[PDB]
Amino acid sequence: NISFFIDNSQTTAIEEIESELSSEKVDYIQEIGLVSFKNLDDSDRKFIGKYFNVSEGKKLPDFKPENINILNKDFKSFNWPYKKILSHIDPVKEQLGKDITIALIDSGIDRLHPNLQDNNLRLKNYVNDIELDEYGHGTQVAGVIDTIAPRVNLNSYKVMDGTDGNSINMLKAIVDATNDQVDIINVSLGSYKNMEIDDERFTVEAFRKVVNYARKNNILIVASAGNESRDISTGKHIPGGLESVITVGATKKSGDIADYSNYGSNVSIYGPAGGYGDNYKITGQIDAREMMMTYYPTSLVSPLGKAADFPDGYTLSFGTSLATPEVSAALAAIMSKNVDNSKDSNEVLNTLFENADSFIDKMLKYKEVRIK
Repeated sequence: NISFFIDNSQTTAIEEIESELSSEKVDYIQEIGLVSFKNLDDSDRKFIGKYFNVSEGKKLPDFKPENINILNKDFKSFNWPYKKILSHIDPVKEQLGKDITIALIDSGIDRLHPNLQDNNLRLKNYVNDIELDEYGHGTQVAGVIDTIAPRVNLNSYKVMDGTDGNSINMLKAIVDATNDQVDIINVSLGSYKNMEIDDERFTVEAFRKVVNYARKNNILIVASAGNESRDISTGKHIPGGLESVITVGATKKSGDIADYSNYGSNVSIYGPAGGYGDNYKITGQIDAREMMMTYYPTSLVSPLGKAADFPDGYTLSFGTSLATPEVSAALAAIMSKNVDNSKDSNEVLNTLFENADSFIDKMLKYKEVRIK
């Protein structure tokens, strides 16, 4: 792709280009003055070239993923992350998340999952006409949300088929979710690559603009810190780690930062999201008890879920992608309790941090999400 920022003085140029080129070659985001072109031929480049300098176009990066009651004691080996953050709260009794809408910008969601029939699911697909959650990631994220804040509404923004997506679709989905009036945007996806530095400056600015657009509309964005076991504050991971993003790392069952989790001063908060266990680095084996139970598409087979004797629709997983929705659900719980005593997003955000508990990693001090 080649991407440009378009000034308000140049909007007629984009109109003329959109009229000339096939719609599937042009993605224009009015709200942030961004256009991105793909699959161009020589004729298309020549036409664009009479308004912009094609050689100055920047490349936006690709990104990657980062009745049964999970809270039942049948799953005590695997539901430990939820018990840690909920303590004794019964999310169903408290109707947590009622009338709050979370955008899941992810791989889609299994609309047939038996536990996702009460979330007023709304689906949008940016990539194809396949209505499935093709590889299961968005459904895993939705399961974390639904376990903690079961009464939320879910808007799914499917921005990837398989495991590699184009960031233009993530940017579009953030703006579309804002325009859809969601309350919280969850992004359990990220890019972190030795980008060419000018492409990276461009991409960081594009994300600053979409994040600011959401925040100005009083919407909080929660994003994964990533799973590279890196300090993302030493120079960019995108969007987790950027200004104005609530960036979520993962802790493992011992309470320490998980072996894969990114960390650093631009990671806002952590949530328990499990992992393979301490013996994995030695034997290559996964300790299922160190993993986290969540949903999985009924259209797929989970090997660890089957080995744990789960019904279809459930898996054992890990990742900052699972800690992120714990925070989105925490925010939704704060918001659902403030219907008649309205708090704005700034105050909700500060409440999230006040409610978190501090921990020391095996040696800095960090915050871990708690539901109240």
